[PDB]
Amino acid sequence: MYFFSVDPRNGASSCCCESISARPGEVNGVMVSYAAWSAPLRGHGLTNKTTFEIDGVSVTPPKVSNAFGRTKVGVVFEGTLSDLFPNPEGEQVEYEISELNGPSNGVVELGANGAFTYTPGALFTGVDRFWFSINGNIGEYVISVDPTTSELPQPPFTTPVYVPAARRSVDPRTHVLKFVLGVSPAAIPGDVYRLTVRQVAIDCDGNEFVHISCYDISIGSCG
Amino acid sequence: TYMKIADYGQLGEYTCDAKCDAEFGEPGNIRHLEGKTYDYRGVFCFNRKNLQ
Repeated sequence: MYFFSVDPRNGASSCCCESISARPGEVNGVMVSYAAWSAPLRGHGLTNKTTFEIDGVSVTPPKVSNAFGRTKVGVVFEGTLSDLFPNPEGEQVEYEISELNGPSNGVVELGANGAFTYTPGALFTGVDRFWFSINGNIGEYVISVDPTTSELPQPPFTTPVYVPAARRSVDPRTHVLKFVLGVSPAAIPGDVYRLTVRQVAIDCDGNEFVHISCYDISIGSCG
Repeated sequence: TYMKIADYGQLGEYTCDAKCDAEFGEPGNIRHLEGKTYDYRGVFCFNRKNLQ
């Protein structure tokens, strides 16, 4: 669990944005203590109006593309995994399905040449993924099983680094913010993304004291 | 003349630790009122013989 003490903005307190190290696949929790900056500002403490943003300063675009799959409830799905790796050179295609990032409500049987059978779990409807690895380059294949009525929508292909929608909290009694930092198994080791957090306090009457700080999430292998 | 309690109003509620915002709250009114009365005032007349 990461912990950070934010600068108090008092005129007295490598890069400037602090560093954060993550490993592909992990989902951690981060803490920051606004006690140094918000306690002198005597008021109603913090508010649940935090705003995050993700941008990468070095991406190294991925090799294999992603794809989408569609099928109704209960009916077995079939698909190909050879079009997802347009390779510049000529080399074999070592398709592999990691038992760690496989499906969650189904099973997949990897064929001999870029073929796989996704038999979704019976009495189940929703969306399901599984992370393949075409010769080292990891990508995700998303499948949504429709509840036989019309159709299901199209999920947004979760990013390398992400902060969940609603899993954060703040304790105005002690001025501590908590959130979750998730990194998909498709992140390439070596890249660095930048996370910016805009935290806003509130006075005794209902005005605002905003605060902005940055962090450099560095996706490195082996912790 | 009578009175009409318009409302009672709120009183500062359930503060666990001192934030000092809702000290006095707000009370209501008493709204003194009034009201008059009316009258009919009709008449009629017969002469002396058409009634006799």
